Formats: sequence, structure tokens, C-alpha cells
Amino acid sequence: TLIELMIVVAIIGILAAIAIPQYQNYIAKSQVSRVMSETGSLKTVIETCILDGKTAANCELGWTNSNLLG
Amino acid sequence: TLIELMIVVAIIGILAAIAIPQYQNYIAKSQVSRVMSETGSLKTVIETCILDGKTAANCELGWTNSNLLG
Amino acid sequence: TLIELMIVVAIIGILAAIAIPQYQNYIAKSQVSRVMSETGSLKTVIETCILDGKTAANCELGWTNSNLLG
Amino acid sequence: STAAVTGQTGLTITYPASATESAAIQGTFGNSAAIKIKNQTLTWTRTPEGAWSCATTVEAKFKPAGCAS
Amino acid sequence: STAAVTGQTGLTITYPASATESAAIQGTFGNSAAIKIKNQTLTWTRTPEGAWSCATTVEAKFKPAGCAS
Amino acid sequence: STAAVTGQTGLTITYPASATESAAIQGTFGNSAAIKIKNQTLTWTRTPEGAWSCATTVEAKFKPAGCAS
Amino acid sequence: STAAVTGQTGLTITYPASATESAAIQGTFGNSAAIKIKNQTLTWTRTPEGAWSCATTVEAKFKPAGCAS
Amino acid sequence: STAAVTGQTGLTITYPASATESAAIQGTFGNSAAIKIKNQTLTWTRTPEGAWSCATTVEAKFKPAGCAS
Amino acid sequence: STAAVTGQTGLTITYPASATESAAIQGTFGNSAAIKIKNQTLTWTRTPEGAWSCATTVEAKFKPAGCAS
Repeated sequence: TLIELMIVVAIIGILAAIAIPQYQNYIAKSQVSRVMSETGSLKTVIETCILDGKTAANCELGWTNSNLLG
Repeated sequence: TLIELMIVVAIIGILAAIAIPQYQNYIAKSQVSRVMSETGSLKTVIETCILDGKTAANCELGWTNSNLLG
Repeated sequence: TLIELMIVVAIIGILAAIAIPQYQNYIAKSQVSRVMSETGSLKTVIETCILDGKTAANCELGWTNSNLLG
Repeated sequence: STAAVTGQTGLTITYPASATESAAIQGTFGNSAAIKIKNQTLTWTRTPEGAWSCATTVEAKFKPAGCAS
Repeated sequence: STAAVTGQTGLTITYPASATESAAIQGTFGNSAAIKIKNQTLTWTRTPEGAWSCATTVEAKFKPAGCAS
Repeated sequence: STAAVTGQTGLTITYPASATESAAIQGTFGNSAAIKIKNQTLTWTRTPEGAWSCATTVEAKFKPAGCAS
Repeated sequence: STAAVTGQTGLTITYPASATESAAIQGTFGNSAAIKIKNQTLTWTRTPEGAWSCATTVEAKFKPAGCAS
Repeated sequence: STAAVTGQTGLTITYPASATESAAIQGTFGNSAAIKIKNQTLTWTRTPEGAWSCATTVEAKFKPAGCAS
Repeated sequence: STAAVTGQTGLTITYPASATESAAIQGTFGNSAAIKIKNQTLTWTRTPEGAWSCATTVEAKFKPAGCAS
């Protein structure tokens, strides 16, 4: 019957119009937290270099490339 | 067909009704543990001040502000 | 749209079946190392007592109760 | 800063002035802490003999193994 | 690599040369980061007294609780 | 808290009484330890010559490099 | 779009202010909804312990299996 | 709800008491579940060494790839 | 199990021996994996200096952002 197909179309339209939350906030917060942790990991070596009295060129960082540019 | 859409709606209902594992415990325990570590870090300076004989005003803390008030 | 829900269910099943490493090893090793350090801290006082000539009852231990029985 | 006065209102120190009283470092939760524990305290107390121990007023299920009364 | 020159363009180190300067570890987003935060920065600053703090130029809703100042 | 009578039952001190005996500090796990290592022990033994060494009855994979004996 | 002020009038959030209050997210139907359920509500309530549950004032025929409470 | 007694009759926990026994988290189906799988069980078993695995008594047709043992 | 021999045929470990070669953790897909990526590999390589990196032979559109090398 036609009314059943129309109800199916209405259900499809209802499902297609679901409210999508702003997922950008989630990913942005996760990336910022990861960059925070990665940059804070260097505080140990920086503090040891400063307290040892070494220069900028003589301070060896164990830094590895991060897929996030930070 | 209508039955397929009703099955989809039922699956959506099952997925939306998942049980939340009550995550408050994990966050609270982690915060309490980090406060434990932060406050225990001051035991060294407090003990050195006490064993040195300094007064309360003459004991220099290395304390920095903590995002948790503790 | 049923295939989308089936793909979602498959992804949920894939995520739920992640391989959990034997985390018992890390915790056991950390606890054993901590007990090692606490027990080795008493070597100083034991050695001083022995080299001083004191008896077992006259050797004062600065031992504090450890949440690990060791 | 100093034991007499610190830079944070949530951290207090009871510093002994004689040989028969105990020392204490107390921290009160807040700011970025969870609402459930927004006003509880965690304290490290030191007896005059020189023994340190921890205590807290949070619920048992939140206590770590090191501060179980 | 070293503090003077690093192997990544997005990471910079401001190393103090005297007792009155402050150290800095700055990281600029990009590459695989989100487009919205593509050119923002997150920095760790160390005062000459030896106190570390975090700051960032990202929007408020993206900041974690640690770097909210 | 003395060598003859320790504070807790999990710690035992074997104190030499002559010039030919060896000293020992033994700790049995328990309380807040893992269930797998609940009743194992870790000992520091000192020969009469004055040499200290460590032994443990826990599984090999849990042994730190110091007490791999 | 914050908890205090949502984007639309059909969504309300009761945000706890103390450790003894329960959070709530309430949504009232309308607009494109059916006439029969035009002014009903569906709410997600969170106890102070941290347990979430769902409830609704719609008739039992239209209630999904997850909110039949 | 604790390991000794849970708040639901359909979920049970077998908690080890020694280092030589395994742990189990078992859950039966019911009420909102389908009639076909009404009284089947799904269990997570943890060996004494610390390895987790999943099993179920439901037909292999309904078995997800994770618990197809 | 061990680095020399593992309990799974799809996981291999290349262990350094001469202090100048790289370490490798390689995993070949299969079993419950998709047919398209049934025989590809994903590897973690550690340089002698101590730097870890990831690589994979799967197609570009299936690669995560981390292993896009």
C-alpha cells in the first residue's frame, strides 16, 4: 500500500535529520592535551640542562618528531 | 520495507541504552592520587626545615600553584 | 540504512575485542622494587648497629609501617 | 613560598614550635577538582618522633591504597 | 636534537643565557592537527625562580584544565 | 621499633650474635600487595665479612635486575 | 550554547551546584514532532553518585525499551 | 554494588581468593533480550597469570568475532 | 611470551644484539581481519639511538595519521 511506503519515507527523513553535535571540540581538546603532554615531557631535560649550567647548543634533547606540528 | 526500518529503530534504541560504567570513581581517584603526590613532595622540605631548626617563617617552600586547590 | 547500523555494530565488536596486555607484570615489578628500596634502607642502621657492637634489643630501627607487608 | 604563609589558600601547614607537637601539611580540594570532593581534605601528618602518615576525608572508594585511614 | 636547533619546525626553545631570563618551550600546531587550530601555539614558561606554567592561544572550549590561564 | 621486635609482622630481622653468623632483613609481601605475590618474600642477607646481597622468591619476570638471583 | 543557556527553548539542563544535587537534561517535544506527543518530555537524570538513567512521560506504546522506567 | 554482591541478579563476579585461581565476570540475558538468547550467558575469564578472554554459550550465528572461541 | 618466540604466528620481534641494529615489532594481519588487508603488515621500528616510528604496507586510505609514512 502507498501509506506504508510514505511512512517508510517519513522515517527515512526523520533518521537522516538527526542532530549531529559539534565533534570538532572533542578532537581539538584531545589534540591539545596530547601536545600539552608531549611538550611537558621536555621540562625534565630542559631543567636538568639549566641546573647543570650547559649552553643551548650543549643541551641534548631527546625530542622525536610529532605528527602534530606542536 | 517497513520492517527493516523498524529493525533499524530497534537497533538504535538498543545502542542508545548502553550502561554507563559510573566513571566518577576513576576521575576522583586520579585527582586524589595526584594531590597525594603533590602534597607528599613537600615532606622533604618540611623535614629538612624541622631538622635544621628553622622557624615557620624561615622555611622556604618550593611550592607552586596547583590547578586542584589541594 | 540497516547496513550502516550493522557496520557500527561490527566496529563496536572490533573495539571491544582489543587485546589487553598482562598488566600484572608492571604492578608486581613496581611493588617488588618499592619493597626492595624500603628493605635496603634499613641496611644502614643494621650495619651501624653491627659495627657498633649493640645487641638485637639495643638496635633502634627507624622503621615505619609499610602498606605492603614487606 | 613559606611555611608560615603559602601562595595558595587551599594549602595549609601546621609547623611545630616545640619538641612535643606534630607537623601537618593539609590540602583542601577545589577549583578544578570534582564537585563530589569539592571540599574534602587530604593531610600528611608527622609525629614528633618523625613518622609520616597520610589521611583523607573522601569516600572509601576514592581513597588510594596509601591513605586508607 | 639540541636546544639551540631542533629537528622539527613547529617546536622552538628559548634557552636562558643569564640569571634574569626565563626559559620557554613553544609548540605551533599544524600538519595533522585540526584546521581550526592550525596555527595556534602552546607554550611552557619557566620563570628564573624555577616555576613552570602553561599557556595557549587556542579557544577557551579547547583548553584543558591545566592550561586554562 | 627495634631489631629484636619490629613494628609489623611482615618484617623480620635476623641479628647475628657471634662473629661467624650472617645478618638478614626479610620482608614478606601482603596487605596491599598483589594477590599473585601475596605470600612471597624478599631478603637482604649480609655475610660475616660485610657483603650485602638480595634474594627473592617471586617469579623471574617480576624480579628487578638487582635481585636476579 | 552553554549549560546555563542552551541554543533552543526545547532543551533544558539542570546543572548541580553542590555535591548533593542531581544533574538533569530535559527535552520537550514539539516543532516537527507528532501531535500526540507534542508537549511530552524526555529526561536523562544523573544521581550525585554518578549514575545516569532515562525517563519519559510519553505513553507506554511509544516508549523505547531503554526508557521504560 | 560490589564484587561480593552486585545490584543486578543477571551479573555475577567470581573473585579469586588465592594466587592459583582465576577470576570471572558472568552475565546472563533477560527481560529486554530476545527470546532466543533469553537464558544464555556471556563470560569474561581472567587466568591467574593475568590474561583475559571472552566466551559465550549463544549460537555461533550470533557470536561476535571477539568471543568466537 | 618471549621476544625470541611469541605465542602468535602473526607477531614477530626483531631484537638487537650488537648494539648497532634497530629493533622491530612486526604484525601481519589475518584471521578476523578484512580480506582486502588480509596479508599486509604493520611494524614499529626503533633506531639504535632510541627513536620509535611506525610504518605499514596497507593502502594509503586505510592508514591512520600516525603511521602515514
